[PDB]
Amino acid sequence: SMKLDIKKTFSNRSDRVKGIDFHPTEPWVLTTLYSGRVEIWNYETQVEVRSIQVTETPVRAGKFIARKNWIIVGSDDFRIRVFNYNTGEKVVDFEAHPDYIRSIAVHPTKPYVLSGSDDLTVKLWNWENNWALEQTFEGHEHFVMCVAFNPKDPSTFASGCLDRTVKVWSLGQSTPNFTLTTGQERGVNYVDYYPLPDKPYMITASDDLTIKIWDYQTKSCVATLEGHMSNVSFAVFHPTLPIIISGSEDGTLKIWNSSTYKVEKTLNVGLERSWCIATHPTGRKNYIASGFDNGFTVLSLG
Amino acid sequence: GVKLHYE
Repeated sequence: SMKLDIKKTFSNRSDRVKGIDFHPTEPWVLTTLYSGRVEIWNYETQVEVRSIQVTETPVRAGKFIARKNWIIVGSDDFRIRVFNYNTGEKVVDFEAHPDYIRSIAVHPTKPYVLSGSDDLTVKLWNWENNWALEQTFEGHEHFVMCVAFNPKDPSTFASGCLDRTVKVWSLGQSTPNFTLTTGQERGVNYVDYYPLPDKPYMITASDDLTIKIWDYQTKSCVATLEGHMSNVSFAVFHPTLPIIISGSEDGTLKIWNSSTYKVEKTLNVGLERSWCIATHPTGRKNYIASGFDNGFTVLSLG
Repeated sequence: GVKLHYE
């Protein structure tokens, strides 16, 4: 049970959206597209802030680095690129891995970026040390699909991998603090942390149609969420509301109750397959946004 | 070669 007042703030059509992110202080959303283009939209005025044809290959990963006025993007041409969103200047452009970049995460306070790749690794880059490769984390046995810092202790982070595991690592240490054998036999496409201090929870999504919730202190599976009808692209905890939001190649978003783990609402926004998700980092208007085959939508909840 | 999760 839950009162959900879902309003469509802004939707636009585009080529397939593979990455999406909210700016914390401007009413902007970044989308990164399978066509190699990236777009920054003001979702309040419904005007494009800036767009860039970055490459000819898919750009699967993109984040704002608001404290530097940057976007950082990673693509199937193996490269990390950074642009200043006020000028359009390309700040850096380097080959980060010898294979596709699937995911980029930004540390909340330090000048660190993580990239996960089909090269089986996560790499740590330091933009205050000339974008040095500070560490490579080895141990996964298939494509690393998702990386995320623990917001409550960002000296640690999680990687989710098609080898059916999540590994949680400490910066400066070469082996995982622990590996979760998820039992998601078709791999892990996504891993996320519950953001508030009261629960030490993580969440994983899989091509096996399931979402699983994990306690990272006991390393136990708390719940398995079933209901999606095709590959689950992502599942996240909302930063302010007691819900989980997932999206799937079945074309739906699902909102699940984070206490009972039962589905509360299924949304078919009409843009075909869902690939990516963002939640507004301050909880502004409880905003979420998702990217799909045929465009993106920004929704306000409750 | 074949690339999983190509889309």
